Amino acid sequence: AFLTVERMESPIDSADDLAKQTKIEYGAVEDGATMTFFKKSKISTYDKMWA
Amino acid sequence: LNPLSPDIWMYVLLACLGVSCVLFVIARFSPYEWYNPHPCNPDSDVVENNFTLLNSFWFGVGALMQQGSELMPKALSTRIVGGIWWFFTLIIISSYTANLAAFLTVERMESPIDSADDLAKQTKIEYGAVEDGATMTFFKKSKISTYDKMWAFMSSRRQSVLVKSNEEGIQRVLTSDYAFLMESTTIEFVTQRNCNLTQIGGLIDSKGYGVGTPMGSPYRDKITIAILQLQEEGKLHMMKEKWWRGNGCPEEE
Amino acid sequence: TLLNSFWFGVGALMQQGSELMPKALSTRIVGGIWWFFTLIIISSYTANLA
Amino acid sequence: LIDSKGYGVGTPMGSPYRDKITIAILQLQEEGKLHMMKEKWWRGNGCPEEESKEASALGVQNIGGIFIVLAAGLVLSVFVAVGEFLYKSKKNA
Amino acid sequence: GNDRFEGYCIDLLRELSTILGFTYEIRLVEDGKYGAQDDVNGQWNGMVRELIDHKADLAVAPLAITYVREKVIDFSKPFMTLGISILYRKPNGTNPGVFSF
Ligand SMILES: CCCCCCCC/C=C/CCCCCCCC(=O)O[C@@H](COC(=O)CCCCCCCCCCCCCCC)COP(=O)([O-])OCC[N+](C)(C)C
Ligand SMILES: CCCCCCCC/C=C\CCCCCCCC(=O)O[C@@H](COC(=O)CCCCCCCCCCCCCCC)COP(=O)([O-])OCC[N+](C)(C)C
Ligand SMILES: CCCCCCCC/C=C\CCCCCCCC(=O)O[C@@H](COC(=O)CCCCCCCCCCCCCCC)COP(=O)([O-])OCC[N+](C)(C)C
Ligand SMILES: *[C@@H]1O[C@H](CO)[C@@H](O[C@@H]2O[C@H](CO)[C@@H](O[C@@H]3O[C@H](CO)[C@@H](O)[C@H](O[C@@H]4O[C@H](CO)[C@@H](O)[C@H](O)[C@@H]4O)[C@@H]3O)[C@H](O)[C@H]2NC(C)=O)[C@H](O)[C@H]1NC(C)=O
Ligand SMILES: *[C@@H]1O[C@H](CO)[C@@H](O)[C@H](O)[C@H]1NC(C)=O
Repeated sequence: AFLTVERMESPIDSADDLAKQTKIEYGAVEDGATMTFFKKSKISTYDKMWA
Repeated sequence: LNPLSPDIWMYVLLACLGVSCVLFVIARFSPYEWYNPHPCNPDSDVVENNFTLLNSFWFGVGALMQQGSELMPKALSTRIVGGIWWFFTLIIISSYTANLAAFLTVERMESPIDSADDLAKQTKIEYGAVEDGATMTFFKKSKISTYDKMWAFMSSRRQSVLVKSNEEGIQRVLTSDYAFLMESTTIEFVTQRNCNLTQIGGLIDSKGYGVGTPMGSPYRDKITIAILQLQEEGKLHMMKEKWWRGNGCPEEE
Repeated sequence: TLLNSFWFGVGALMQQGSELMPKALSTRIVGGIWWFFTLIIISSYTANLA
Repeated sequence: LIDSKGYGVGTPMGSPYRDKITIAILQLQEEGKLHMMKEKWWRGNGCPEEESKEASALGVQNIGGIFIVLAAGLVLSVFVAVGEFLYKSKKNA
Repeated sequence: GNDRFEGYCIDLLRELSTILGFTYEIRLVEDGKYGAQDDVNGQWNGMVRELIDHKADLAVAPLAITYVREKVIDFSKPFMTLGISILYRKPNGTNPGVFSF
């Protein structure tokens, strides 16, 4: 039972899988080039990351 | 053979030959491992020991396979060896049954290769290229250690793995174990329209498409300003998701 | 005997053993590979049923 | 990748030597000068990713304590093997 | 003197000094800033200000080709294409120790 609950577990793979789980915290450089991108984006995934 | 790593399968067999020899040395050098064959005449000079070199090897294999044997060591100097080898052979087998009951309930389908480096070695899986296109031109002029060895196959296997078109190249993957090399954008179009294909590996080269202008044109600069405007407001990524997608794929098990 | 040799095959397959215990190296290899055979059958029967 | 931008050799506004560097960079990309430099600076230490890669088989990192308690049993038995041989020779006296 | 510096951009410029004829005069920017349009005056600060005022001549640096920098200075072709990616810890194992059985 140990060796099958460790095997079944899979981590995140993309921003789409990380757009949902608000447990794992997001992050950015304060007002750099990365924070500027999510503030102006209109894509459904990347606007929720700015929320 | 999978649920235990190949490092362990050597370390068990080395311990199987190891503990068998140590039990042979102790039992011959112990004073309380000495019997008599037939005790009708209880005298000396018939006193012998049962632990031979073949029998000590047989106790190691016979206890490892949960079947036991008939030696049954007598003194405390040998029962500690027979006591710790029996605890050793449970934890091996009850971790072999437990790990094999983890494979058969959760199946992670791995890929044989993940990069061109893993595919530079195995010449069983065949390479491939467009005949004298932009991909075949790259491997012919490259000097990198991985990518020159990939050209050593295709130079020796011309008209065998060198297809002349993309439509016959995707079909050749669809028939045999073919590992066709081509541009990354078309792979992102084929994989989204075919759920029996994938893009393994990252990028090999790094080039780019471009809006062509005549030599020394003034409207080269205005398109240069225009393209960078549409990349920041995300016009191109809404178009790249519009054409290269179009069918959300599956696969479930 | 012929009945005892059949009894060593069934008796080792069922993890209960028997009382023959072969002596020479010509027969302990047969008794050594059949014991490794009867683990991989049973530990794949328990694993697949789990 | 989320976005797709690029670094660039900056020139003043309307410079003639923008075009010569434009020809120069594309020459070094085809003969692989930049990829030999990108592997020179961003690498420099081959990591351990091939040592585990989730290790989907039990190894010494997962089961190897059973070999230590196996070796501890054999060392204890030899110390009994010396100690029990001396107990018999004392009885002979 | 002009030998303080070493890295990727130094190795790029030496090959640019080889096939294209010059002798480089590496000189650090006073601000220590890439470049951005300051809102209250419109005055650029960093490397992009020296490229407009012709105090410097080249800007071999991590200078991202973007829209607002294109209308004031002019870039070459991208010698390195990048993007935004997620930095994250590797999955922590299970920490079995050695007596995990
Ligand atoms: C007499 C003969 C002795 C020979 C010994 C010479 C060696 C030959 C052995 C031979 C053993 C049989 C073959 C197995 C070898 C396989 C390789 C292997 O297992 O390496 C393993 C070592 O584990 C060992 O095998 C060495 C352990 C030595 C302990 C010696 C007894 C002292 C205990 C005191 C008794 C006190 C008594 C008080 C209580 C009563 C590697 O494991 P690791 O790297 O060390 O673990 C780190 C975990 N990590 C990797 C995740 C970080
Ligand atoms: C329940 C389990 C624990 C308990 C049992 C422990 C048993 C012993 C412990 C370890 C031995 C088992 C592994 C061998 C060493 C590793 C070599 C290897 O990797 O496989 C090799 C195969 O060759 C073999 O596997 C043949 C050996 C099988 C055991 C034979 C009985 C020996 C027991 C004593 C009897 C002697 C009688 C003496 C009479 C006095 C390599 O080939 P391959 O890799 O398979 O190729 C396929 C590639 N693939 C796998 C990637 C697809
Ligand atoms: C008739 C009988 C009546 C009495 C019964 C009770 C008698 C009890 C007598 C002795 C039992 C031991 C108790 C002492 C306390 C242990 C602490 C210690 O120092 O061990 C050390 C070594 O030991 C090991 O290697 C780990 C296993 C613990 C020892 C128990 C083995 C059982 C063998 C059964 C044998 C049968 C006993 C036969 C007795 C003749 C600590 O190990 P370590 O250094 O931390 O490991 C390093 C790992 N590393 C390199 C990865 C870091
Ligand atoms: C799971 O993955 C498998 C990967 O191999 C996949 O592919 C099939 O594999 C078998 C053998 O490995 C192929 O069988 C023969 O392969 C030879 C190549 O030497 C082919 O010439 C031939 O395929 C035929 O090709 C014809 C075109 O000339 C075509 O019209 C025929 O219909 C036929 O496909 C042999 O059949 C086999 O081709 C591979 N492909 C397919 C589609 O079966 C498995 O299919 C895949 N299984 C599942 C369930 O997903
Ligand atoms: C993939 O290939 C299999 C044959 O191997 C075929 O049955 C199936 O229809 C194909 N397509 C998908 C989407 O699975």
